[PDB]
Amino acid sequence: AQYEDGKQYTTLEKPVAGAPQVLEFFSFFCPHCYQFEEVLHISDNVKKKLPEGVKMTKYHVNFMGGDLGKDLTQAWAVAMALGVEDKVTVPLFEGVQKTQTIRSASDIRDVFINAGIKGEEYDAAWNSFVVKSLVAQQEKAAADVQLRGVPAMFVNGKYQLNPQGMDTSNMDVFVQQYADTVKYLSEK
Repeated sequence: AQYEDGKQYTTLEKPVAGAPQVLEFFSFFCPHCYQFEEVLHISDNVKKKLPEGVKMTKYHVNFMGGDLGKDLTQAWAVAMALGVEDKVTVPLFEGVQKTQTIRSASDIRDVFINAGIKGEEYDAAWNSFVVKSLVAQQEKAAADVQLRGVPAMFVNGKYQLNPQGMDTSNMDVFVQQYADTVKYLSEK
């Protein structure tokens, strides 16, 4: 076939019922994630080729960067709760990996203040039980699939993208191949 299990994707031994149609995992400590977000715009190019009726989910993970990693996962919950993902994704990535100005919770908070979310609003979100359940969701989705590496994308809880089996000589070709794959997997 043109798309074979074990080549552009792998299939879960342990299918995950009720999973989000398109489920993506990342860490602000994850260097490829930085590329995936900053250079490649994977999520965006996937969305642009996804069909009718299909929602896209992106979660943060704990297994990188110790205590800050966990803080970052609570902060991403805050970002999801407030709908400010698109205003913090870049400053968080750049603050962790480029400038290295994120070293504690307070620094994570500075990024949201600088992006214009209000202190009160952030601190309330940060401490809200809605954010708690949203942290649990992220953890539970990771656990549902045995996740030990990011970046990672899962389609319908059944298929996992395998970018190591796609040509990387051309970044644009890699993205379309990646996105077309998600599209194939989605129609499956």
